Amino acid sequence: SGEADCGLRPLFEKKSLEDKTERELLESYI
Amino acid sequence: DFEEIPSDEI
Amino acid sequence: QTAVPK
Amino acid sequence: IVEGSDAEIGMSPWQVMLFRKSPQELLCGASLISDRWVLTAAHCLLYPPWDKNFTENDLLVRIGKHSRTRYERNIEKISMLEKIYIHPRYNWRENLDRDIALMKLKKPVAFSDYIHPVCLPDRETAASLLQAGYKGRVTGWGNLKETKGQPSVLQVVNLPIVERPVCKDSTRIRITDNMFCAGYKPDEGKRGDACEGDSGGPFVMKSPFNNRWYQMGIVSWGEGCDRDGKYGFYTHVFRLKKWIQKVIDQFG
Repeated sequence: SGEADCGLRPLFEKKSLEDKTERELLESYI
Repeated sequence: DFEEIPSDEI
Repeated sequence: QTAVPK
Repeated sequence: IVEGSDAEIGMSPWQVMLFRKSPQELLCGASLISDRWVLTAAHCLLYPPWDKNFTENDLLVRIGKHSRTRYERNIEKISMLEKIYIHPRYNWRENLDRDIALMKLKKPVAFSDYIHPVCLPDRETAASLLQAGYKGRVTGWGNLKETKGQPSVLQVVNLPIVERPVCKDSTRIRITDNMFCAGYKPDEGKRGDACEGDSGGPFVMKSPFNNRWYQMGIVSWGEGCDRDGKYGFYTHVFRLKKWIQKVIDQFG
């Protein structure tokens, strides 16, 4: 049942807040 | 090193 | 050789 | 983690500490994949060369942690293990091929701001994201150096996936399709690696398609920590997902 909400962090994605280095990841994706 | 874990919390 | 686990 | 930084609060809510009861010891990282299931490296539980053969009662899993050593009252949750499942073709004799294990928890852990499961990739996610140059993120409470050598709090480092021939050419060990390697090259300038105690922890990637975090790897092995011209080797989670799915489907 926890599949639906997997990988969405309460303190980040759920609140639309970004952690300080996730952009580094995004920028590497092409 | 590691702080004790209380018995009731396991 | 053999792999060394972390 | 070598050359990483302190995690933010709630940055890695799927991070699990595998904790030895006696002596009190960090054994390995692990990850929360549902309310009852934890993912780790096989060699965290079974490694005959070092007389490692941990039964269920030898360990605790501590979920929601940030501090390495403190008992994080009202934050962390501590679960006993119901059952350990090691991949039956886990190759401890040679190169740690299929270095993966599941742990079923005695009771479901309640989710919180600090405790939340990571996704497992499907084929499409794997094909999209597992590419040379694409960065993932490794977290853990392992040592800060090969050899303060140990962290106060959870560490994080972002590392690029490395081209398969470069991985092979960095080592004498026979690499398999069930592994990938990650880390910077000497000429890239930036540094970082997993180290002793980070084993079994997750290598994660944030899908740019659906904004979800996926666990693509498990910290498996390397030659030293953060050595120039060496790379960290990770269990390829998607390649072993059929086994993951079969264990959960029949025992969950």
